[PDB]
Amino acid sequence: NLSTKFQGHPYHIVSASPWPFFLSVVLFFNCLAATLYLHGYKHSSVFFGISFLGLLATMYLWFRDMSTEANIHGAHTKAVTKGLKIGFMLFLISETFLFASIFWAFFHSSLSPTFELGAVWPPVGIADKTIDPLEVPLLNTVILLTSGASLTYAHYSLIARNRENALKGLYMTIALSFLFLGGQAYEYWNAPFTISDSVYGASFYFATGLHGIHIIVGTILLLAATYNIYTYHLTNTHHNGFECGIYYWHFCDVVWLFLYLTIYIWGS
Amino acid sequence: VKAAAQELANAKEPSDLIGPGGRDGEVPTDLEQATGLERYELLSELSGRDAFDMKPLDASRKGTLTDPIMVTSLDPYRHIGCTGSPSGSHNLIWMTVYKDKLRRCPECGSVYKLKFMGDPN
Amino acid sequence: KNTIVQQQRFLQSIHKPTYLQRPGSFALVYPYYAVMAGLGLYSLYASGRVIFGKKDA
Amino acid sequence: NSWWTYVNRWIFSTNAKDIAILYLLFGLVSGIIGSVFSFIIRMELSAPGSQFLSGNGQLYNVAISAHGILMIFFFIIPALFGAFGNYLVPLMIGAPDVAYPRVNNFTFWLLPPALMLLLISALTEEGPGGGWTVYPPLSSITSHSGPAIDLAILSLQLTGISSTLGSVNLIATMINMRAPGLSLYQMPLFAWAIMITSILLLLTLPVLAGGLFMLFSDRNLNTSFYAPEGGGDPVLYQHLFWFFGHPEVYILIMPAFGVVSHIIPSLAHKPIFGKEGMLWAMLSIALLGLMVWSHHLFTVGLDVDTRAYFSAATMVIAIPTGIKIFSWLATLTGGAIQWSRVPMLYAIGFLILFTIGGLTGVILSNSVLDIAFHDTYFVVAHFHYVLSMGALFGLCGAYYYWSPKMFGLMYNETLASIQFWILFIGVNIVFGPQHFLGLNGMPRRIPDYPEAFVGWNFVSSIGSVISILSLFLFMYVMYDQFTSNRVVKTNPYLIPSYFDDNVIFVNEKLGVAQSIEWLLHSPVHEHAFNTLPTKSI
Amino acid sequence: NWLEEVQAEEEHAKRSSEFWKKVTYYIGGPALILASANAYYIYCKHQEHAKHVEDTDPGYSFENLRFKKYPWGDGSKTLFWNDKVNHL
Amino acid sequence: SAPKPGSTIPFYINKKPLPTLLYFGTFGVIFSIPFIVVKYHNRNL
Amino acid sequence: VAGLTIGVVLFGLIRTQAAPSPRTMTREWQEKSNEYMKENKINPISGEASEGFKGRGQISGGIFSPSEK
Amino acid sequence: HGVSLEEINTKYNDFFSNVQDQFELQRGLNNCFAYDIVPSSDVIEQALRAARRVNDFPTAVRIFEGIKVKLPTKEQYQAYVKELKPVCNELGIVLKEDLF
Amino acid sequence: DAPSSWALYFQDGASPSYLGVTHLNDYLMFYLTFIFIGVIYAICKAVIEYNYNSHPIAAKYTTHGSIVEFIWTLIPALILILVALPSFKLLYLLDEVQKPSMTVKAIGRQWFWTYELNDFVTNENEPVSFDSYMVPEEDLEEGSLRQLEVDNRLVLPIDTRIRLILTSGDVIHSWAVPSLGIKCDCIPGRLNQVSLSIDREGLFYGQCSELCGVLHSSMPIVVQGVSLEDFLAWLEEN
Amino acid sequence: NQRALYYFNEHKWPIILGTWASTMGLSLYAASRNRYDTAPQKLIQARMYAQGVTVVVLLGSVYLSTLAN
Ligand code: HEA
Ligand code: HEA
Ligand SMILES: CCCCCCCCCCCCCCCC(=O)OC[C@H](COP(=O)(O)OCCN)OC(=O)CCCCCCCCCCCCCCC
Ligand SMILES: CCCCCCCCCCCCCCCC(=O)OC[C@H](COP(=O)(O)OCCN)OC(=O)CCCCCCCCCCCCCCC
Ligand SMILES: CCCCCCCCCCCCCCCC(=O)OC[C@H](COP(=O)(O)OCCN)OC(=O)CCCCCCCCCCCCCCC
Ligand SMILES: CCCCCCCCCCCCCCCC(=O)OC[C@H](COP(=O)(O)OCCN)OC(=O)CCCCCCCCCCCCCCC
Ligand code: CUA
Ligand SMILES: [Ca+2]
Ligand SMILES: [Mg+2]
Ligand SMILES: [Zn+2]
Repeated sequence: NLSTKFQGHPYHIVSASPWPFFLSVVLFFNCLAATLYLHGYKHSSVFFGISFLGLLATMYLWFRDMSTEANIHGAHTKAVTKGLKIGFMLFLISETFLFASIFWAFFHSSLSPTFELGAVWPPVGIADKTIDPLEVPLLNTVILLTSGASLTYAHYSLIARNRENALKGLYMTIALSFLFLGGQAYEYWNAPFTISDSVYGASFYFATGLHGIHIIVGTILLLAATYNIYTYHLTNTHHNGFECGIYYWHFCDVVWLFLYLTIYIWGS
Repeated sequence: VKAAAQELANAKEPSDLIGPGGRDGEVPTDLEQATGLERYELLSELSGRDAFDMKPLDASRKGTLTDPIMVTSLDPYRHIGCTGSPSGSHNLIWMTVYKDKLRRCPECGSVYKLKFMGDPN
Repeated sequence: KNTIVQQQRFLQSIHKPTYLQRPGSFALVYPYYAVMAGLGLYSLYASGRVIFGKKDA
Repeated sequence: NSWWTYVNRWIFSTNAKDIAILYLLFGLVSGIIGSVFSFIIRMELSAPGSQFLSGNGQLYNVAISAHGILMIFFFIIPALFGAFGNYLVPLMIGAPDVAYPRVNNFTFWLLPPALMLLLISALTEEGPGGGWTVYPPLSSITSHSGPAIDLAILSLQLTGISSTLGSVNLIATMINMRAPGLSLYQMPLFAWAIMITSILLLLTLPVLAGGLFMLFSDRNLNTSFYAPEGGGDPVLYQHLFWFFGHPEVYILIMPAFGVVSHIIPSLAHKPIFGKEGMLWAMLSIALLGLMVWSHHLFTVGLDVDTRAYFSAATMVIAIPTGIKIFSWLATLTGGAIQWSRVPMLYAIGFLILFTIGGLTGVILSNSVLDIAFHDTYFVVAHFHYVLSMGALFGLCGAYYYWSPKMFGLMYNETLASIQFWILFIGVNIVFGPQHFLGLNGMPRRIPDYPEAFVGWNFVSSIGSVISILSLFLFMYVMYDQFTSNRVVKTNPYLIPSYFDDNVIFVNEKLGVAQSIEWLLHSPVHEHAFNTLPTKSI
Repeated sequence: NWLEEVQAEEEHAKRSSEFWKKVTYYIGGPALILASANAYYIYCKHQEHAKHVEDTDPGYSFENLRFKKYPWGDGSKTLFWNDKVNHL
Repeated sequence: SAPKPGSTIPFYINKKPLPTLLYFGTFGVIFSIPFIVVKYHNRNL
Repeated sequence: VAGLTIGVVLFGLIRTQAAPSPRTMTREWQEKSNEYMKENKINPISGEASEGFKGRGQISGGIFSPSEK
Repeated sequence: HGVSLEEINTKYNDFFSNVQDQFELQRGLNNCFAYDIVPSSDVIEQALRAARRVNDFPTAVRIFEGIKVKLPTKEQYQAYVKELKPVCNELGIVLKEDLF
Repeated sequence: DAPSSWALYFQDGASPSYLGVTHLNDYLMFYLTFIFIGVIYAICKAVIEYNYNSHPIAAKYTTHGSIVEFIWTLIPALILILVALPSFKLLYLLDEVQKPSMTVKAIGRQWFWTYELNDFVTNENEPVSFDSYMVPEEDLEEGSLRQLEVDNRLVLPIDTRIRLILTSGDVIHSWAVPSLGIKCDCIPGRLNQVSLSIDREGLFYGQCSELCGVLHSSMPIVVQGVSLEDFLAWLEEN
Repeated sequence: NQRALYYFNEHKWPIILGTWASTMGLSLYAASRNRYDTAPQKLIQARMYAQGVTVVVLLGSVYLSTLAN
């Protein structure tokens, strides 16, 4: 009786895992180091670096062990992967409602400006120093749109059981994302105003930072996924991460188009 | 399918459930690159049977001593629930059925005899 | 080239926890634990210096 | 060598059962510190003038802020919202374990460092001084110079993100791991409530994360986000904070609703009246408790139309809650009542206190009426007489009702009843006089007060003292229960009906319960639900 | 059985992949190169600099707020500080 | 492994004579922490 | 009953160790203020300047307003 | 809604006309005493006959105890005992108050 | 006007809005006392008589609401409308502005209150301003009220309506007086416009409510009415 | 018409929101009719159509905005 040696539920069993407790400890370390570095206390340089390397090691090892368990033990049943997809969707909805905070912050700071602002949301003297709608950021937006198109092409070709086409599409997407990051860094260096300069600069910088870190997360996800593909650990139906990344990238692109609509059209 | 069914029938220990493996230079398929309990689940679902029991019981055939309603039980204790007559008869109360004993419904009077598709030890 | 099946069968033969199933994982954690302990020991003094108003000079 | 087994069973363990107990213990060790803080602050205002202290107003501000923050975010939320859910929700849904065990393990351990860093922050040269609701200008580097309030901001941030991370797995667990034949509509009321709180908390808290981070950045990056000269409007901060604060108390009190709706039937031996109507009214409450947020900004000076729009809708909250109370009243009558049981005692005492607190809440929901009570002791009386009477009573009832399932022991009924009576009397005579103190027109958060207020403060101080003896008795009864080796059967709350024979009931009636958790042995197995329970489809 | 459905699904996926290759090598490329050319024109048009302005209502009283010293360097420098576009 | 719980999950062994002092001392110190907290803010005064 | 009486007794015992009360808590000053705010028609409707006013007004009475030592 | 007042009376009399199991008898007898419906003379008499048939004594006295508990006043109980005395004397039924 | 000992009601005051607020409070209390006593009696009676020793049989077969849930929906909602309407017309009466006469300024930075009457700027070019300060406990006049007096007391004439201006230049404060029932937030940067009207000629008391640091409880506010001749003498005095 | 264009470019935000909603609805109606197209894929295709239409109308609007005589 084969079922006798087996359990009766398709849900995974995990034990040990010292990763969560030490991850909490290292996060506390990072928080303390950041708080100390805010006030400029001495010997606050190597502390932050050591804490960040510890955090990197701990969640990298957590991810490696989780992927291994999802690979060898084969606990990726239909119910488990469905629940993982619903959890990822719930997380991205939470991210949308997090970004809504900064969206309403900009809306409130813009619709009713203070009486020292000259009765115009664009600051007097700085209004002519704003970002024109037609410049390098528009090129970056078109690059991102073409990157999404290429990524969708690669995903469909991968559905068609194709290695070369999907891999080339992924390579083009990675290169386009890297050049987008370089262009964003260039625009950051050539920023007309600092974050501390009025509320316009602060809101712009806050809005751009979250998108930047989310795009960094997307790039690390893409490079990891191409690592698994090269390592020959991805199959036709054992591909939850691919669809998760695709959905996340489309979500982030939609958020980016909304930002491009508001900040660089209404504010200029 | 039929060959996969023969493979499912021909097994000795869980250590023998493996996948043949794919071919380099092309994306493989789950039929050759599966391992662990996912392989067991896919073979069980293609074979036509169920890996585990997930069959909700039926509210008809009101219980009788001669012919009790049969309940699948991988365990000697197989907790169930009774609605009685077709849905809406009475509130849902939970019951436990021990080894080969009869549990009668305290509102409808329905007995659920138990079996065991496995060696006790 | 597709060694995933061979290594799968090689590694399923052990009863170790999944965070120590792959050989060589133990050597990357013991110095890691020592470094974490040292970080805690240093952070104890750091917090004690923060609460007690003073700065070394 | 059991030491490795010790730490693998406790620290390197991800079982749901082994974690909720630590949730309860952490809640207890936070609550004791908070109760002592409350006792010291109430003893300060026993009589007018500086008393036991050198008139240290900043110390009093630190004390009140610490009491509020630690008892609202380290006592009730972690020890009620997820403590009695992660242990019990898998039992009622028909699943052996939560969806993501590793995140469940991780969420718990983010809290101890939060407590230590909050204590360190409070142990600074100044300490937090903005109260439970810290405000930007007061928090500005102009007032505080040091790492005092930044750590409090960080603690709030990390606790919020942990609670959000502690609620993502629960929703997946109770949306996908349902029992075969268990429709979402047919779900028990307690899990319904807990899922509503989970979704509301996850939807709202990110806003706090973003707002708190951007407000905190003012101290370091010198941003003009809220500076009066920099173009920032603190009314935006108030709107952001009260888009969270208003539904937080509801998501804290809904588990109390569920636990009361669970305690009433089993100890009343009667099914709950109108389950579908109650759950749909609670869903209406959940949806409704978001569009109303500006009742905390009534005297700030907003426009007439906005004030009318956000004050008219404050009243409609009462109707579903009144329907719920009426349904519970109807359920109580007719069926049998064992009033001597401690969970029954707490459930009965919950209703009157909650309804009088709701009446006090509907007193001050009008802009015409709030002007006479805004930021006075009357709002203190209202929110305390709702919080500590509903959430605390629900937590105590849940503990006294499910304790045998957690451990497998029996407490002392006499001592538990004495503790309940003492606590009830003390908390009734503590927040009673404060109603008159706030009705006279005297503000809150003042270590000193005009001389014509001493009597009611004196009346409150004795009850504040009595509450400490109540805490001592609860500690003693908990210790006694833990070391009394009093056995417990499978379903201690199942009794024979009026026509059950003493030999028929014992042999052909055992193993029946209204809920799943009473079917298993009181100390539950590590691996329960080997096969899925199948109901009538 | 499985052969017909897998063949149909793979055929549809291959047709969509070919269509998407045509999309990415037919219309996306021309748009990208046109946008790049326009961006280069805009970048080369304004190579006059003259980014040093003062005495024309300077400061405006909400520029470069300094309430807590900046951690980097002395305390008056930012991470992306520039000697041509950032002034005082 | 199929163990039967002994209905004892106390996180630490408990018995009458000795552990009572430890439990009461832990309770007392965690009760009296606020005291040292309030004393610290009025040390140099 | 025992818990209530223990709480009352303990509060009374730990009560006496407080700081000295303000000098304005004396019967003399309380009555002086009572006759003072009557002059400036401070609450004459049904309070400190009522027509009859047999009541106290601005005196707490009992231990709160002891005689001068 | 469902069954009305008298319909359940007739239905439970018909059910108690033929019961051979103690458990089913107790189940139906429990389910009858929850509708605020005091059983009629035929219903109680047939329940007593069923209890005699399934060979259980204490159920018979429990019937009168439960009826005394459920009835609102002493007069209705006295009328019931007056009209049902012969049956109890025929089947050798001893009341609680006279039992001890 | 001033707090008393063992008080139960609010106080005796004098302000057109204060009387209406008290009337609305009386009506609302009359509404809620009904429901409170009803629910208390229902809870007490449904349990005191239905204990297990007296009711061993439970009518477990009634879990449907035929006509009761509808009345539950309607009747308390009817009470809700009945209480909402008077408050609504009171608010819609208060939101209007009467005919302006004069203004006062109540800017206060930290632990002290500054008042300005700049309406009467004329050839003298001497706008009147001062600062109300917490009187120390030692220097209290024999028979004074502790924690409720100021040295430079504010002066407003009676029966004259003033469009008070509320402003601050520091952490947010509040301007409260229970007798007049008028309050608003001393929010920095923005000015809050409030009105006032005194019927009697008496001393009124009040203080701030929103915490503003360590000494949030050290800025009492005292405004007293004066007659026209006394007001004129006070104005010409400075 | 020399007047329709003035209102067409006067309120760019409301008309652009309306046309975005129209494109979203039309794409959802057209795409959600096939078999080998799951809901996420059809939603992604609809959103890609919306992005393309948004880009083209943005270029058109910034082209016509120069007429500010
Ligand atoms: C603990 C949970 C909790 C609950 C349940 C409530 C319930 C309510 N609260 Fe309260 N509230 C708080 C917690 C809670 N509150 C807190 C913490 C604060 C202070 C915030 C801070 O400063 O940090 C606060 C403050 C607060 C204010 C701010 C006042 C001020 O500071 O200026 C207001 C104003 O509208 C308000 C309103 C309400 C209302 C309308 C309800 C309603 O839900 C009540 C409805 C219930 C009933 C009314 C009883 C049952 C109904 C019936 C019997 C029907 C029949 C009734 C009638 C027709 C009369 N609350
Ligand atoms: C979680 C909600 C909560 C709870 C439970 C409490 C509990 C109490 N609070 Fe607090 N309080 C707040 C929320 C709460 N408070 C908030 C938000 C503020 C405002 C902060 C601000 O202004 O910044 C505040 C402020 C506040 C003040 C303001 C000071 C001032 O304005 O002058 C006062 C003073 O009276 C006070 C008193 C009390 C008292 C006496 C108790 C209790 O003592 C009443 C009785 C309760 C008990 C004595 C505890 C019983 C516990 C158990 C028996 C243990 C159970 C343990 C488990 C099994 C795990 N509270
Ligand atoms: C400052 C703000 C920071 C916010 C950070 C947000 C991070 C949360 C984002 C949630 C994404 C979770 C992944 C998908 C969930 C899932 O689906 O997990 C289930 C899938 C299973 O799929 P499979 O069976 O097909 O493959 C089984 C493989 N053995 O796991 C995966 O294989 C993930 C696939 C790619 C992941 C590889 C590693 C990528 C790391 C990215 C992050 C790196 C660190 C970044 C900085 C912390
Ligand atoms: C509050 C807003 C902040 C952003 C929200 C993100 C919070 C941090 C990211 C946590 C992951 C979110 C869920 C992903 C989906 C999922 O579930 O991933 C799956 C796993 C758990 O599931 P499993 O493996 O058991 O599933 C079973 C597979 N079949 O996740 C993880 O192991 C999380 C990895 C550990 C990271 C925790 C440390 C968090 C650092 C926070 C600081 C960085 C942000 C700072 C912001 C200022
Ligand atoms: C603010 C206060 C204002 C109050 C105004 C409300 C006035 C109307 C309320 C009365 C309606 C219910 C009466 C029952 C009528 C009836 O006969 O209903 C019919 C049923 C009879 O049983 P059956 O269905 O099995 O019949 C089957 C027919 N074949 O009764 C019941 O089941 C009653 C069971 C639930 C009712 C319990 C009531 C508990 C308290 C209710 C609220 C108390 C208010 C306290 C404050 C005053
Ligand atoms: C651990 C998570 C930390 C990052 C969180 C990211 C969240 C995104 C939303 C927040 C907005 C960020 C924008 C600032 C980026 C920036 O670089 O600010 C701009 C300035 C310099 O720019 P400039 O004046 O030269 O520009 C004008 C060009 N001419 O550089 C900085 O001040 C460096 C510090 C910024 C913080 C980023 C690194 C964080 C390290 C410390 C971690 C702090 C933890 C806090 C407690 C958990
Ligand atoms: Cu002034 Cu608070
Ligand atoms: Ca005091
Ligand atoms: Mg206020
Ligand atoms: Zn049944």
